[PDB]
Amino acid sequence: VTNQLQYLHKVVMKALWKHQFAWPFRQPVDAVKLGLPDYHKIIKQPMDMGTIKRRLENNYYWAASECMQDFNTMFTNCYIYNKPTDDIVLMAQTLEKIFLQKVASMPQEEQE
Amino acid sequence: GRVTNQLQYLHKVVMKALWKHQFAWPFRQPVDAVKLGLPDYHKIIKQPMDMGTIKRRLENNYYWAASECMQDFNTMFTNCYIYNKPTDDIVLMAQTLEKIFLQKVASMPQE
Ligand SMILES: Cc1noc(C)c1-c1ccc2c(Nc3ccccc3C(C)(C)C)c(C(=O)O)cnc2c1
Ligand SMILES: Cc1noc(C)c1-c1ccc2c(Nc3ccccc3C(C)(C)C)c(C(=O)O)cnc2c1
Repeated sequence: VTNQLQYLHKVVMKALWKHQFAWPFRQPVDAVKLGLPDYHKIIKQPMDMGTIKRRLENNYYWAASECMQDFNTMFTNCYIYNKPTDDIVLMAQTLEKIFLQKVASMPQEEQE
Repeated sequence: GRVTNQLQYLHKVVMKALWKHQFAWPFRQPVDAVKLGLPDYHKIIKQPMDMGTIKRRLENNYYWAASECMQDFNTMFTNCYIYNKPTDDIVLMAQTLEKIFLQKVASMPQE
């Protein structure tokens, strides 16, 4: 449990999880529920906040950069799969802006 | 803007690393929609961004804070993902650079 990972859990995840646009990102994309038969053909590494949160709670990550990559994958998957004009893209952009804003003030040195 | 410890890190450490990367060449200048034959590019991408513009902004003390510079990097990558087809090589090139960007940002001074 590094200083950086504590920050990602207590500051970054806390801010994103409770955001009003967070709800579509709190669980894995359910391609059956959403009627997206090509989703898993296009997106090869699904990721969502729920998985990241669980990974933070269970000390899954060894470095803060690893957690940051999961956040990045979640957002990137959204931009790659969806149409430019889909509202979900706007929601992702809003959350990612907060992610980056908060990450700018994360502790510098990974020390266990 | 102003000169900060974080902005100098983004300029001298992060941007320098990304700039020289073998996949960086398409990102060093604005997307030229005419030259590339992409007449819909500016109809889809409303805030174009590239590392050349970011580099010049760093050089001219345009940014007031590191987060502002980081947002421009994010816009550049996001534009790429939004516009291009999932199977386009440019998407893989962006992903590779973006992973480096995040790796380096993780070691930026907290201030
Ligand atoms: C995130 C994400 N990344 O790719 C996709 C695809 C999603 C995504 C998109 C929509 C979801 C959703 N419904 C929703 C959410 C926002 C705008 C519009 C919609 C529609 C048009 C589908 C109703 C739900 C939901 O409605 O429960 C859940 N997860 C989503 C994930
Ligand atoms: C970056 C970026 N973001 O959106 C787009 C669109 C670009 C982009 C894509 C291609 C460019 C390019 N040619 C290139 C680069 C990589 C793979 C394939 C190509 C093609 C098929 C077009 C030859 C050049 C170039 O060839 O000079 C410049 N900028 C590009 C920007």
